[PDB]
Order: sequence, then structure tokens, then C-alpha cells
Amino acid sequence: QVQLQESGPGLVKPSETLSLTCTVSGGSISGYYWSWIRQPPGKGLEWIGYIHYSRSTNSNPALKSRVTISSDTSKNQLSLRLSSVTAADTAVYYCARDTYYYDSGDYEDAFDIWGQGTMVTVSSASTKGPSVFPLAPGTAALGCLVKDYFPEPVTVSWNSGALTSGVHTFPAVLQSSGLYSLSSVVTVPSSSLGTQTYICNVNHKPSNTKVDKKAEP
Amino acid sequence: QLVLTQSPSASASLGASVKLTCTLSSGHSNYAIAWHQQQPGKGPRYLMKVNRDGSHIRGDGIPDRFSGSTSGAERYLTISSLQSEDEADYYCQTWGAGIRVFGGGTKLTVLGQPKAAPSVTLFPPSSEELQANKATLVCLISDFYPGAVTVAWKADGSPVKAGVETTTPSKQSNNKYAASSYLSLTPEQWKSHRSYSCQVTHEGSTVEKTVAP
Ligand SMILES: CC(=O)N[C@@H]1[C@@H](O)[C@H](O)[C@@H](CO[C@@H]2O[C@H](CO[C@@H]3O[C@H](CO[C@@H]4O[C@H](CO[C@@H]5O[C@H](CO)[C@@H](O)[C@H](O)[C@H]5NC(C)=O)[C@@H](O)[C@H](O)[C@H]4NC(C)=O)[C@@H](O)[C@H](O)[C@H]3NC(C)=O)[C@@H](O)[C@H](O)[C@H]2NC(C)=O)O[C@H]1O
Repeated sequence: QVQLQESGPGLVKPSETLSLTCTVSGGSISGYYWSWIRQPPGKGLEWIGYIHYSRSTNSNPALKSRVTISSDTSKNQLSLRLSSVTAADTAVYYCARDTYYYDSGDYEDAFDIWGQGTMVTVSSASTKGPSVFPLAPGTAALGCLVKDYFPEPVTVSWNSGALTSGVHTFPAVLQSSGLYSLSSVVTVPSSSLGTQTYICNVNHKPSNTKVDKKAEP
Repeated sequence: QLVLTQSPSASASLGASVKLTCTLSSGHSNYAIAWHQQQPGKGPRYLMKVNRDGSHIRGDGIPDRFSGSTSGAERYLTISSLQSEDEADYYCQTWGAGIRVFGGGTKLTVLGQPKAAPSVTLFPPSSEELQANKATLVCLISDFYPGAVTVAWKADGSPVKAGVETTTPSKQSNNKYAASSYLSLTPEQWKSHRSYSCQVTHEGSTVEKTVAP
């Protein structure tokens, strides 16, 4: 199955350059245009530009002076470089597979496969990794408090991913300090608070923080 | 001047049908478009391509309740048997000469969903957090609809307004909303009171959870 996966740093200082990659698996990148798209938190989709390695590249006129898109057939990979970033560039960035151009000049317009999206925050505040604390007291709720990190996002799993039913990770709160905090909770049988061990696994990629916390009553 | 014009919102009832409209700018009124759906908290997914003759072709795995059509400069997305999961922002998108452009998106509200009371969990500060010389009470609010609550904190019955931070509600996997509220105390404050309470009000009904040192 063709799949697209964006990656890049989640934090960029103002005026520096944002670099992203779109790695394609399950099929070749040859022949297609590949588009970059972004979405500021709570706003609409904005097309950034596209590339077809052996034909042409172009970008949104509002952004063209700062946009460089390229590809790497050896890695089956597209890239986006956005220079002199500003607060307006804080967004989730997506890649998508666009029009196919046949050798003859004919083409098939399409926009049918999207990547997962990668979140980029533009800020002068340094990265800060979370402190993680257990939350503990029919069913019972256990959880993990993920305190005082920057930038978004953090991911939380339970028992190394073996526990997914009844896991709810809440949206983060943004404090007056400029740091985020969130909580993740697993709902479990009351009887199982002795039949089972519950460990949250917290990942904050921008700070390279990975911590595991036992949550027990 | 390639512009795709969408109304910012639309609404219809559960089980009914809704028609969303994208209008192409006059210099481009014969263009094909694509429809993309973005459910809350998710990345976009492709639904279908709608051509200038009114024919459409759905993406792999997209159900037949989604259809598209054309009249003049207008392109339509029709969704029948509406479910709560159809609450989303819908974007039209087209292929210009050397450019792609998106409409502004239409946010679809699906009316007639059942009221659901919040479930509330209140956690005390952990021993480990107290060892870091902090104390945070965590009030987690889930599974409610419509998506608005208010939160009030009390210590030994008296209101507490300092140190409270509360998120905005947001839609979840189960088609219901979630929010959380945090109360920051010193370890000494936490230990000095007999109990703290988180009171959540939803549609005129108030529930309360309590924790004690
Ligand atoms: C320097 C630089 O970057 N230059 C770029 C250059 O790279 C690029 O190649 C060109 C062109 O860019 C492409 O632009 C087109 C849209 O152009 C407009 O096309 C209008 C027609 O609509 C397209 O029709 C295609 C054929 O449809 C079939 O026609 C049959 C005969 O009538 C009929 O029997 C079939 O039923 C029709 N099929 C369907 C499915 O309806 C169709 O294949 C396309 O999908 C249609 N495109 C759209 C958007 O609907 C035409 O009326 C306009 O005059 C054209 N406008 C201009 C300004 O030329 C894009 O579709 C394509 O994606 C673009 N390609 C790229 C790489 O961007 O632009 C330079 O600037």
C-alpha cells in the first residue's frame, strides 16, 4: 500500500529554516507531482508547492521566495525547505500525492493520498521536556500527568502499546508560562488493580524525552 | 484569480442528507475539483474527484453515501444518511496551471445527537509530585454532549479561583467531548485543607468530585 510519512523538527526558531521530508513507501515517486500543504492550528488548508523531479517545481506565490522543494529518488523521498520562518509558519505540514504526468505529455489530475502530518511550532522558547507523574485514586481510572513541556506534541502509550482500549489522552493545557501540560488516563476494572500493572510511556520528541511511569493506587 | 468559494458552515440532522457547495471563480468555472474531509483532530482524507461534466469518482474505500455533482461553476458534495462521524471540515481543492488551491473549508454540524452527561475523574497530587515541591489537582471531564461545560473548584466548601487552568472542550473518538481543569497548589496548601472539590456543570446539571490529603 502506498503510504506517505512526513518528518522534521517540531521546533524552529524564528528567522531560521524549516526542513521537512516526505518518505513514500509501497510505490515509486516517479511520474507524480508531490504537494506540500499546511494548516495553522484551527485554520484552513494552504497549498505550499509541489515537485515532479524530472519535470517542474512551483510554489504558492505568497511563499515562493522562501520555498525550496526537492526530491531524492534514492530515498523515495520529497523535501521542503522554508526559510526565514515566522509565527505564521506554525502549522501542521502534510505531503500528498498529486497529478501523474505520462511521458507523452498527457496527465491524470489527482490528490488522493495524504500523509499523516507533522507539527511545526515557530518560537524563540527553548525546548523543554516533560516531568511525568502518576495519577491514581465498577471501573477505576489510572493515569499519567505530563507536566511543563514545550513544544507540542507528546505521545502517551500504556504498557508499551499492549493497552489501547479505554486509553484517553486529553488535549494539552497551555499555561501562562508558555508551557503545556496534559494527562492520559486508562479506565480499567476495579478488580484488576491487583491483577495488572499499568505503566504509561511518554515520548516528547523535540527534547528527546522518553520516560515510563508506573501508575498504581 | 483562481478562487474556490465555500460557505464556512453547514448543518443538517442525523440520518438526513446535506449538500455542500464549492464555487469556482469565473475564469476557472470548467475545472474539476477534489473533496477532502477532515474529521476533528485528524489529518485530511481524500473523498472524491468531481469533473466538469458532473461525473465523480470516489477514492478507494469511500462509501457510496458520498456523492458529487456539478451545475455550472458550482461543485457539490452530497452526504446521505448523516452520522455523527460526518461532523468534519470539508475542503474543496483544484488543480490550476502550476498551482493548487483549496477552498476555505465548510464545517458541517450534524444536529439531533443525544445529550450525554460528562464523566468526571478527580486526581490528587502524587507523592512524587509532592517530592518535586509541587501539587496539581487534575479534573478530567469526558463523554459529554453538547460540547460545553463550566468548572468550579472548592476547598473546604469555599471557592478557589487562583491557580486554575482549564482547556477548551474538543471532540473525541466516541463522538463526545472532553476537557480538563488543573488546580495548582503548594504542598502546604494541599495538606492544610480537609478536601478539595471539582464541580462540573453541563446543561444545567452539576456533578462534583472530591479528594482529600
Ligand atoms: C512554468 C510552469 O510551471 N508551467 C506550468 C506547466 O508545468 C503546466 O504543465 C501548465 C499546465 O498546468 C496544468 O493545468 C491544468 C489545467 O489547465 C486548464 O485546463 C482546462 C481543462 O480542464 C482539464 O481538462 C483535461 C482534459 O479533460 C478531458 O477533455 C476531453 C476533451 O474535451 C473530455 O472528453 C474528457 O471528458 C475530459 N476529462 C475530464 C476528466 O473532464 C483534464 O485531464 C484535466 O484534469 C482538467 N483540469 C481541470 C483543473 O479540470 C482548460 O479549460 C484551461 O484552459 C486550462 N487552463 C490553463 C491556464 O491552461 C491542470 O489540470 C494540471 O494539473 C496542470 N498541471 C500542472 C503540472 O500544474 O501550467 C504551466 O503554468
